[PDB]
Amino acid sequence: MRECISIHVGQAGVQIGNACWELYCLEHGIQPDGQMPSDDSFNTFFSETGAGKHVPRAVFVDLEPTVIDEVRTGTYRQLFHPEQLITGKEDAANNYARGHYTIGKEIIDLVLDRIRKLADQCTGLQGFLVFHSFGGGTGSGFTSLLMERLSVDYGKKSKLEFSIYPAPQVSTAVVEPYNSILTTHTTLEHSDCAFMVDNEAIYDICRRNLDIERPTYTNLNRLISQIVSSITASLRFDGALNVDLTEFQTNLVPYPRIHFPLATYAPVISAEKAYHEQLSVAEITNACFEPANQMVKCDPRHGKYMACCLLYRGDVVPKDVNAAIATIKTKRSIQFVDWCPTGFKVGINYQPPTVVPGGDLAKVQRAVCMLSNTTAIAEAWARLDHKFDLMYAKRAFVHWYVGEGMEEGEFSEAREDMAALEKDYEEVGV
Amino acid sequence: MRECISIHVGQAGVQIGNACWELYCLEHGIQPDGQMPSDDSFNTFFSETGAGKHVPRAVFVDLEPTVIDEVRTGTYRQLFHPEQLITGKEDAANNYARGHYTIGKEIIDLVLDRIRKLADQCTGLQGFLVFHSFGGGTGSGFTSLLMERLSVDYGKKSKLEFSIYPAPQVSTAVVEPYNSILTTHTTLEHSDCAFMVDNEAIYDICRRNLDIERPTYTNLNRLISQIVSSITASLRFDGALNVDLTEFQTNLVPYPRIHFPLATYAPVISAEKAYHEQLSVAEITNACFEPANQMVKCDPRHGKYMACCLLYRGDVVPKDVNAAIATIKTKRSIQFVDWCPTGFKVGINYQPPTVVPGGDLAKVQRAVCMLSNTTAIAEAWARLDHKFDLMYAKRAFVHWYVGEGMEEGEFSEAREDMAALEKDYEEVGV
Amino acid sequence: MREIVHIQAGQCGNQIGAKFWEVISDEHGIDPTGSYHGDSDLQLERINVYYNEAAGNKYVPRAILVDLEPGTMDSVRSGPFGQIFRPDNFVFGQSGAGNNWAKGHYTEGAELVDSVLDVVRKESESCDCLQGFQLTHSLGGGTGSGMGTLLISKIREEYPDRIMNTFSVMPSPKVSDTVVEPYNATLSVHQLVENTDETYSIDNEALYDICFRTLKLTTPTYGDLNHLVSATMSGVTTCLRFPGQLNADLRKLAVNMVPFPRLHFFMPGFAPLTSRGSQQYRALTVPELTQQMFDSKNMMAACDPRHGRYLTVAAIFRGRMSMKEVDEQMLNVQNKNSSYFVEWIPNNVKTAVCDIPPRGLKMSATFIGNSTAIQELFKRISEQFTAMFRRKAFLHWYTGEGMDEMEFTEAESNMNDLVSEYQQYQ
Amino acid sequence: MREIVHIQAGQCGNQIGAKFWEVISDEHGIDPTGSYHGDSDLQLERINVYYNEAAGNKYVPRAILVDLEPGTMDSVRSGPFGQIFRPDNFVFGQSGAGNNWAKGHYTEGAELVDSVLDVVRKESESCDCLQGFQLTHSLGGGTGSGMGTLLISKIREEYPDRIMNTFSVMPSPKVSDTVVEPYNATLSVHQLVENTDETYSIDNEALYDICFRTLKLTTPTYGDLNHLVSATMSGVTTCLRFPGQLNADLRKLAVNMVPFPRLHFFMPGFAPLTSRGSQQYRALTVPELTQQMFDSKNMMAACDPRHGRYLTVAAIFRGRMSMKEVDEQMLNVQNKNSSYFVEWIPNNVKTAVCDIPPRGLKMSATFIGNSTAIQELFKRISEQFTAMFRRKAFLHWYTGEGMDEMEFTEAESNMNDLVSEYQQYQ
Ligand SMILES: CC(=O)O[C@H]1C(=O)[C@@]2(C)[C@H]([C@H](OC(=O)c3ccccc3)[C@]3(O)C[C@H](OC(=O)[C@H](O)[C@@H](NC(=O)c4ccccc4)c4ccccc4)C(C)=C1C3(C)C)[C@]1(OC(C)=O)CO[C@@H]1C[C@@H]2O
Ligand SMILES: CC(=O)O[C@H]1C(=O)[C@@]2(C)[C@H]([C@H](OC(=O)c3ccccc3)[C@]3(O)C[C@H](OC(=O)[C@H](O)[C@@H](NC(=O)c4ccccc4)c4ccccc4)C(C)=C1C3(C)C)[C@]1(OC(C)=O)CO[C@@H]1C[C@@H]2O
Ligand SMILES: Nc1nc2c(ncn2[C@@H]2O[C@H](COP(=O)(O)OP(=O)(O)OP(=O)(O)O)[C@@H](O)[C@H]2O)c(=O)[nH]1
Ligand SMILES: Nc1nc2c(ncn2[C@@H]2O[C@H](COP(=O)(O)OP(=O)(O)OP(=O)(O)O)[C@@H](O)[C@H]2O)c(=O)[nH]1
Ligand SMILES: Nc1nc2c(ncn2[C@@H]2O[C@H](COP(=O)(O)OP(=O)(O)O)[C@@H](O)[C@H]2O)c(=O)[nH]1
Ligand SMILES: Nc1nc2c(ncn2[C@@H]2O[C@H](COP(=O)(O)OP(=O)(O)O)[C@@H](O)[C@H]2O)c(=O)[nH]1
Ligand SMILES: [Mg+2]
Ligand SMILES: [Mg+2]
Repeated sequence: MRECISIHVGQAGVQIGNACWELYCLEHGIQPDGQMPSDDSFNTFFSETGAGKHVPRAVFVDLEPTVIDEVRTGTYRQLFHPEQLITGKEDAANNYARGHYTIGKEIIDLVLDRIRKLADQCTGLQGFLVFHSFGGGTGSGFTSLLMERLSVDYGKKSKLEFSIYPAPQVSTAVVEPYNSILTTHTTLEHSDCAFMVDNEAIYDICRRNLDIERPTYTNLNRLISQIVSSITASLRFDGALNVDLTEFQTNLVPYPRIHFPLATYAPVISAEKAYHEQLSVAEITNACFEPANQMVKCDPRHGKYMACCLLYRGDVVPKDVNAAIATIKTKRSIQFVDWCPTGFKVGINYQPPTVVPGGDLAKVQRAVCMLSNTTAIAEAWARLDHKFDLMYAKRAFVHWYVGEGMEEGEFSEAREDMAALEKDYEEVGV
Repeated sequence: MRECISIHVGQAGVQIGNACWELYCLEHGIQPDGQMPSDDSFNTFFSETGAGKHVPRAVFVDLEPTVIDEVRTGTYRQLFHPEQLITGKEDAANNYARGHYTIGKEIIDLVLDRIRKLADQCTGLQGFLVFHSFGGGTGSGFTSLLMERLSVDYGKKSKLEFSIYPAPQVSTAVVEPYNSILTTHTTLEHSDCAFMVDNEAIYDICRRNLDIERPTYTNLNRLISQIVSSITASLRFDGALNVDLTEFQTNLVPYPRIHFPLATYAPVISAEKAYHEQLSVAEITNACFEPANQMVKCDPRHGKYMACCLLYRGDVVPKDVNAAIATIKTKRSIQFVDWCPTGFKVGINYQPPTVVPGGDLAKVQRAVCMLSNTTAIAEAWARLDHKFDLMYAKRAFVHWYVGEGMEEGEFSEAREDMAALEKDYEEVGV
Repeated sequence: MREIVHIQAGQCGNQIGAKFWEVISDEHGIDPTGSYHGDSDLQLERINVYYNEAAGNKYVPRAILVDLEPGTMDSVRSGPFGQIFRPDNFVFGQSGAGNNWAKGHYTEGAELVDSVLDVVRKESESCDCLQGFQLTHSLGGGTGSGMGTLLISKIREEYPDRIMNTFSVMPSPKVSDTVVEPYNATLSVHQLVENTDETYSIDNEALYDICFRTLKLTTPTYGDLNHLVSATMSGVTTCLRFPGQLNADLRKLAVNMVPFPRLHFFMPGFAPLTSRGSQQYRALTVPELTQQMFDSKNMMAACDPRHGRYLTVAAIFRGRMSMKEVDEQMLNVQNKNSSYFVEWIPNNVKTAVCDIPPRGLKMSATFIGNSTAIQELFKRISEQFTAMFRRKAFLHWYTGEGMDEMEFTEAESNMNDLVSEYQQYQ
Repeated sequence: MREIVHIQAGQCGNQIGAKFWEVISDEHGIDPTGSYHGDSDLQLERINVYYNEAAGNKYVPRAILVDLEPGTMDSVRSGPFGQIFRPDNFVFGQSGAGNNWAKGHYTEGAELVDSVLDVVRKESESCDCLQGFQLTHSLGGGTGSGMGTLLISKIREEYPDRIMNTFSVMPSPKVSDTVVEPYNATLSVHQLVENTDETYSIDNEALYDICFRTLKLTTPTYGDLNHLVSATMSGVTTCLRFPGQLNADLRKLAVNMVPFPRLHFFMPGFAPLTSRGSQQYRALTVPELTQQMFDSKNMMAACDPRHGRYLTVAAIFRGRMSMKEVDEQMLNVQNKNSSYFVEWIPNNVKTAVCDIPPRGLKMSATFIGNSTAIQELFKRISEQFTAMFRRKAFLHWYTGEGMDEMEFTEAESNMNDLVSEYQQYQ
């Protein structure tokens, strides 16, 4: 009961997955061979076979072999079922249309057959946890092919989606704006709560809080997994105020399309800093309202908040939480909408945050993940549609998308649908 | 494969041949009896029989016995096949018409039968190397009878031709201008690249560079063979830039009739001088653009260059060659045509120049043969047609040519066709 | 799994190719006998990208070797790695190309291409999933320029959706060994602009400038130039042979690199490069790897990128390095040099990062630049062609092979059309 | 192989001939018996040019000996080399020519020529390839002048394409032994100008001038004059008997030497020549060999070449020598003496170079000059003829043999026509 099917797509989604499953195995005490030495706390994330082997409720999908062949060879080769690590032959080439129309069109009915064989083991499936890059060809095009199928096949089930989204300055591709804009139909129509994350924001959090001068991606993926462990903690553990995955959405989402919250986590801190400050509930609650800790490069003070889910975990008590959010309501720099006088959903879970033993991040008695619907996020969209406009005015790479079976008009129809989302997040702030 | 049939005509061609075959035997390590003590490097010039005897791909033709009976008696009597040393009974008397119409008319079908029996042993025949005097009766008249037959019998095959041509002052005959002018149809219509050489120019090169005050012909023929060994070296040996015998012509010849290049070789030097200078690639490259080293008495500065083939051999490296020809392009005294901005074909072969052990010429690590299409050579023609005009205005020896079956009008028709060649080499310089 | 078929044409293409097979055999840990002798499983994991597996665990490279003369086959077969190649994949004539493009395309190689193409089929049918064709040649002379572009045309017609990826050594005015290179090159660029998906434009003048002003080699040979070319050939395929933090297939390069279909002529480069007497004083770190990689001195075509703007650059890094540090430096470069990148593309740099640096390096970068300055290479070739063609000089050698003055006029027309399209975006 | 048939007529022709056979037998190393006794293979390589090979390795000279008296046959047959000749080749009458050209041509030799000509056939049919006829005679007296020119006419009609080459001792005013030499010579020059291909004009006045002012002989005999003639006879055929750097057949001489058909009257010479008391102080080198060879004192006709211009000169050198040095000296001569050569021929000197110098010399040159000054020999003969003929003196001796005054008028007419053709080009 309370199962989640976790679907990891492209290189970004698979490598965040290889950090998520590194965490969940430590947090439930499962060995990297899937065995458990010595309560059903693992049941959300792992199916148990009669040998005493816990097999993860996850699908890994990539259109090329390289990243999943590394999962099939590294320390987790014995964790996963061998046919739910799914590879094609041909890379999607950072082209949405290869992911959606031409290459991913061959693998999709093998992917959905594995998701069906997972869902048929779930006794009370709670939702999908979908992990991807907005800038990738597999990330945008295959996730958008998959979600369209899952939204007719599992129409009632909540689809939570964790997206690495293009930055203000940092970028890895020229066509990252095209793939991201083409994805905006997926998140609007075939998703229920979409967590945008930014590489440049997490790099700055790493520089300021973790004292690490030059991080890899493995440093980011240990922060993106710490957030999903904190979202799902109420599904897995005992708490004072456990939050259901639909209870979460009923407080986060004010209007059907207004489901793009920010997320942040506290305390992100180096183990050397964590001795010299006390890290009380009020300190870590106030840390979530700093621009310095937002994992998208936009300023929350240029918006209004609509709703917050303060998802506390570890040694946290409801007194201290009420006393903390009363100070957040006292501060005039943190502005809410006139129509949400309640503001805060609170969850409080008794399980401390798990340290990954190779990690940059301290042992702490308390953490909070704050997931936060705010008008400010529209600036991250108003950044990227201005990158799209400069290139599409020249038609600057469009022949590679048209050459792989896409209609040219889908670029106009995607920039149009993004302007209607960027309108809605401005329209509710009044 | 890569065979050449070498045809030596009259006294000059046979005696240059007796220096060429002296050289090729040393260079490939073949004894004067045709045996080889201890790679197919010899294959261009020698057929190999099952006894381990290497027999040269050559025909020697003379209308009188004296010079070839000396080849049949000297140290090379055992080298050649006895029926490819071909003699008539009767001298051509320095009369073109005896060579072409009256005496050589009897030997021609025996000469072509030997050339056929050589060509039928060639697996991939590259061309003909034809050696002769322009001033001789056999040299002009028999070569022009032979070439007319070879140009219908072997029409595709390249016919390279090495001509001893009459000098400004030095001469051995009164009728040398008549025989040379009558030959100009042969070189224009039935030849593909014609290397004019001059006895008076090589005598001056011998006086200045070799320190030999009074040379014989054996001193000249060891320089004329050193040039053909350098032309053919890329056919016989490994190199950094090997030049094919048609690759050579595609760079030398800008227009079908414009195939009369100069040639020069460096370092021509005495063994006593060669210790006191270093003879670098740049020194020997610059030596080829001195009027002092041209083997026809004409001044290259009174012309424009069209194309050069710098055929380097021995210890030469492509760096040093590029650095050398950049200085030749820097010098304004060396003038090229406006329509050849590339100027230089380069060949670089790994085999050092072979010293003939009785020779006047030094051991050197490096040589270059520069073969060079230039407008200047038209002065060597404008010298000799002025010698023809003085005699033909009086009809000064014409009764000996008319008496042996020639049409009188062929003298007018040959002086006419020479004026059309001397027009073409002036016409392209603009 | 993403097999490449490699093809070598003429002397230059077989020489940069026969050095390339020594470089990637060192990477994959393959002995000159074809046996594996490497350290690591990662060397073996993608050995199929370039080699067929054979009996006794011998690995045979998927090279086709093409020439119109036997002498370069004889020089390769006898060479440092010559025994590694399949005897059937040496396809050759007897009489050469004469440095004539029309001998390559219409006569001597038109006879031979039926014997080449049916070997390219045996290799491509042995592939599990072919990604593309990797052709090494020169644009001067006749074999690489005229037979290699005949062969590109035949393979393009037969495999229209696979990547056609060519490494193309091409003429320059101050380092030329041949009279008719402007003709041969102009007739060849007319085939590359239509058929290839990528063409990597390489120059002996720029390869000598790296040897003299960076490596400080006193006497650089063609063997030293072939080593600079083959380092970048090994560089661009790295992400389909080794694991990485950002993987980029040759197609993931093309989609990012080629804004408009015909603008696919790239200027490659490599880092680190040092003299052997100064490797002791450098720090190999990504900022220093970057400052060399974007230096006008480091790039392997004579076009100074300060005479144009980049459309796209791709920096394919190799080694253990930070993604923040790589993303920082590729930002700092195009903001501090913003006058040298086109402002209608909002990020001009693609990045890729492989976990496995070249044997004996801690880090490497292979650079690919698409720049409007590449017009200066096609402009100078066209200006040399024009002087020879305005007086029909040397054209009996081409028209004697059945070619027309109309084909020369149409090739130089298409050359100026390619120049005009790069100049348009400058 | 290029056989010569040699013919001797009258006392002078048999005396210069019988000395010539002693000279060429010394060269070819043949004993007075007819047996070979020489040093060298080169002596035996071309023995066929002048001899028939016969049983016991005896070599019989291809000479026909003709006279109208027995007494010169008796003097030759008994002489130093007399036993070498074939007994059948001595063809002779009994009653002499009386110093009468008409006895030679119409009576005494007209009887005998049927017995001569049928021996010239046996020798010419025994040849492998005949190149020509080499006839020795005198133009004074009756046998050589009148029978020898009858025989030239008969051999010319029978062998029209072979070289007819004559050595012709001929009259002069200050050294004459006979009253009617002007008549005999004028009747004989009329046959030489039409029939011969070359005629070498020799004079006893010039042969005595060489003996007195060069050789410093106190009492020169006809045996000493015959030795000077026969050195130049051996000289001009050298290149068909021995190897050389430049070979010249008698036909290769004629084609270069004879500009207009009838201008074939040559003035021979020889070098070195010294007194036996001064050979110790000379250097024989080519420049000194040249400065003597072109000296007006060295030539064997009384005509000073400073009274005309050369049409052609041929210098047939023998010995080991430089071609630069020979070509230098034959240039320097005709540029420093340019007023003595015709300026409508741009090079007046033919050269030839044999590798084998005469026995006991290190070098030799035989000189042949075709000069407009030869008119002075035909002019003086015609001026002597004219004085005798204007009064019909001695003509009953010729008209008694059936001759006409019309034949005298026609001969002196043709003499002045030959003089006028040499004077025309002066
Ligand atoms: C101790 C040390 O640092 O040694 C270096 C070295 O001194 C330098 C100078 C090397 C050296 O490079 C050269 O000598 C060279 C000469 C002419 C042209 C090109 C290179 C080196 O030979 C080259 C060699 O590189 C390799 O071995 C790579 O794996 C390379 N493959 C080959 O060079 C190779 C050679 C022979 C046979 C097979 C392969 C490679 C490059 C790209 C992609 C894959 C592989 C290296 C690191 C070094 C030495 C040995 C001195 C350099 O080359 C590379 C590619 O790193 C030249 O500048 C760099 C910087 C290095 O510091
Ligand atoms: C030591 C030395 O130098 O002896 C010479 C000599 O002293 C000189 C004076 C010789 C001598 O000549 C005479 O005495 C002579 C007398 C009258 C007429 C002509 C010659 C010599 O007898 C002549 C003789 O020549 C030959 O033997 C040639 O081969 C010659 N044949 C004959 O003379 C001969 C004599 C007898 C029987 C057979 C042949 C020859 C010439 C041309 C072509 C072929 C062969 C030579 C060199 C010399 C002596 C011996 C002193 C000279 O003759 C020649 C042709 O070289 C006369 O001036 C030259 C210069 C020589 O120096
Ligand atoms: N944090 C993090 N970001 C990543 C990681 N891998 C990739 N990214 C980001 O993903 C974006 C590019 O997406 P790709 O990695 O090319 O996505 P993909 O689905 O594999 O794309 P295709 O190769 O075309 O199929 C860039 O903006 C990267 O910064 C990772 O492991 N962690
Ligand atoms: N370098 C050189 N030049 C030579 C040689 N032999 C002859 N010559 C030149 O050849 C030219 C004359 O040509 P001939 O030797 O008479 O040619 P040929 O073909 O034998 O003439 P014929 O006897 O008429 O058949 C002259 O200008 C000579 O200088 C030789 O061995 N070497
Ligand atoms: N880098 C490199 N360049 C070469 C090599 N050999 C020749 N070249 C140069 O590039 C050009 C190549 O032409 P080539 O390959 O010889 O013509 P082809 O054989 O007819 O195709 C030559 O003119 C040389 O300047 C080599 O080994 N390496
Ligand atoms: N050189 C030379 N001249 C001779 C000889 N005998 C005679 N002469 C001269 O030349 C002339 C030749 O005439 P000759 O031969 O006697 O007349 P033929 O016998 O009737 O032909 C004579 O008058 C002599 O002056 C000789 O042995 N040698
Ligand atoms: Mg991907
Ligand atoms: Mg000859």
